[PDB]
Amino acid sequence: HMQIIHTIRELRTWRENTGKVAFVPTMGNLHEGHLALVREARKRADNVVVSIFVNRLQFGYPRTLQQDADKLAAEGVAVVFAPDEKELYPNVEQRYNVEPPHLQNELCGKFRPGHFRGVATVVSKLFNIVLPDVACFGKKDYQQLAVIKGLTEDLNFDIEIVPVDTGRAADGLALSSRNRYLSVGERAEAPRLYRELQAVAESLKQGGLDYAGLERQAADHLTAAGWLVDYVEIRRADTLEMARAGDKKLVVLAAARLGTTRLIDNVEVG
Amino acid sequence: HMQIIHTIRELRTWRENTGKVAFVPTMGNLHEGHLALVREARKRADNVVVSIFVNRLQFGRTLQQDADKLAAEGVAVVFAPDEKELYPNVEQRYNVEPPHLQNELCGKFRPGHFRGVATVVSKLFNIVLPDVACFGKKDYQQLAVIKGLTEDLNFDIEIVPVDTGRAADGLALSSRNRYLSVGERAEAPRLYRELQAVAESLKQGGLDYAGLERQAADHLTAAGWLVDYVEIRRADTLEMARAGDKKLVVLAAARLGTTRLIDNVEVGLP
Ligand SMILES: Nc1ncnc2c1ncn2[C@@H]1O[C@H](COP(=O)(O)OP(=O)(O)NP(=O)(O)O)[C@@H](O)[C@H]1O
Ligand SMILES: Nc1ncnc2c1ncn2[C@@H]1O[C@H](COP(=O)(O)OP(=O)(O)NP(=O)(O)O)[C@@H](O)[C@H]1O
Repeated sequence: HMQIIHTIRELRTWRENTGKVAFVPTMGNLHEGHLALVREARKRADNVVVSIFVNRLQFGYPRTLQQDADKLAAEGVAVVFAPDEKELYPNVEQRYNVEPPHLQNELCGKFRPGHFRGVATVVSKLFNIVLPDVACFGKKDYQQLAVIKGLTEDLNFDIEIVPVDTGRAADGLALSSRNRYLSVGERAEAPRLYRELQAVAESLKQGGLDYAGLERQAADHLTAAGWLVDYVEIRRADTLEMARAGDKKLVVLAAARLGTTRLIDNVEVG
Repeated sequence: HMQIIHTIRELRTWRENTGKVAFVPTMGNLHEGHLALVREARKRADNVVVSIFVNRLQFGRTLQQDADKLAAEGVAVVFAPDEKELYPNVEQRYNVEPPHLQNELCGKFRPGHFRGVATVVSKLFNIVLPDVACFGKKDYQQLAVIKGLTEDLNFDIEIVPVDTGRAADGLALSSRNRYLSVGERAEAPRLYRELQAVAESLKQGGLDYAGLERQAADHLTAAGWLVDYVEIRRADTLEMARAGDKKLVVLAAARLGTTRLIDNVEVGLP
């Protein structure tokens, strides 16, 4: 049933003659958050391609290839595309890169320079390899989602980009591999991130207009509780353009560290 | 027979049922040099698309007269979108960023041009989804930029270079030629003549590359030209040339009055 394909030539050979394709790009180490992407994908096309590739160009990491394909076989995945580095980067350098706008240096990008350029570039390469009709990305990595929506529009990729809802724990914590780094005490404290975002969201829903004050209060509550806050920001939904007074479709985003571990989350408000 | 299509949506609808597509992107004002491209494309696919498009992101005759020259050549589609069709927000947020080549040779005198070319060609590639794309060797640096992005971004497109069509006096055909004065047009073939003389020195074992570049520039300057550059580079990649090299290209750009002219000669040493 399911095929494991490692070369661009074999992937293209398989994809021709096939109809609609839904595509889920990942870096492996698959968990429940990823399966949400896969399940939504399978609701949109009979042929689901999942890519597993770790990208030297977006790092600042485990493999477990055998376990990954087993989790996906159960979910009706047609093809797992897992090329090696040289397959995608046959020369050392990547000479032609997809260059994001200034968004790449904001929010998470301020402490991950080059990261979103690397994401945009490898996703463009993957789009040109798989030629998908639909591609699923999770709302938890909102800035990544905006960059991928932006490159899709600006480069005329004929691909429907499908945001997939953030899976959360029972206590509200957004599911992420990063959670495994948290000590027992930190994991009990970790749900405060989502709680503060929701409180910002309620203030906005209740006519609150002081964006900067709301961000600071959320940051102050996190800091006082032991977090090291990277940012809390209110921006326009989908595009992450600056939030303007009177905007009705907004998103609150935050990134903050408990010890050595950085957590991110966000809440959309309408 | 031949269609003029102005929207991305109608181009995609026409292309969906068609098999192999060969693509010739242009800025219009067509002349016999462009027809050379069209003839090569027509040798490689039953369906030839010619695009006519200009924009303030890469500039760094009427459409009907252009379409008449192409109907005679077996062109299936003339794709002529307006600026807003391809750049609906005016600003291009996500650009295909070339390496340092984009600032060498002509890019030294055309800031932003090769970024804009690389970007608009990627967009047209994602719109037309061609199997074959033809480009002229007269714009040698452009050809290398397009081969580089095709490889680095895994566009599944065969890039076919086409030899420079010339006037009887050797002058490389170009839309810019119509702006030349009477005297300037009579002087313009000296550019190609000096490039051939440089190529002749190289075929005869000449190793003083820097001296050859200077002599041609000085002679063109002495003849009334304003020389941007004369350079000996490695063929195809345009890497800097080294003394033993056997596959070389001599490139020049120079101005007669208001009109900037470029040309090149490839050399293959035994
Ligand atoms: N809680 C979540 N809900 C839905 N999708 C998620 C969630 N967490 C992560 N993702 C998806 O994870 C993809 C990124 O791949 P990958 O980095 O392999 O997973 P990850 O958990 O986000 N890594 P990280 O969170 O940075 O440790 C994104 O495109 C999202 O679609
Ligand atoms: N004389 C020529 N011989 C072969 N190909 C050519 C020639 N002139 C242009 N082309 C190619 O035609 C395509 C479209 O080039 P384009 O810029 O539209 O024409 P152009 O003559 O260079 N106009 P301009 O540079 O503004 O004077 C490119 O792939 C060029 O390399």
